[PDB]
Amino acid sequence: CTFEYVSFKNLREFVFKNIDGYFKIY
Amino acid sequence: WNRKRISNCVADYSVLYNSASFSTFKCYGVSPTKLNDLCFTNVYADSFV
Repeated sequence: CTFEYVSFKNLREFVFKNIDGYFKIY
Repeated sequence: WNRKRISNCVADYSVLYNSASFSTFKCYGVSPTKLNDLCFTNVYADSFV
């Protein structure tokens, strides 16, 4: 595989973007 | 023949570039001194007897 980075009261907001092939998580 | 891939590091090639105690070591395709001052997408290894 290319890479393996294995590392209602609660609310979670996520932003997913893949620009220039770079994947960004907020 | 075995194929190995290396990824996700900083390639300090100077460890094997400064052995100088190896029988026949030839680097074809890159300047080894500037290899530590250049960048690559992947690092593979193939070995045969």
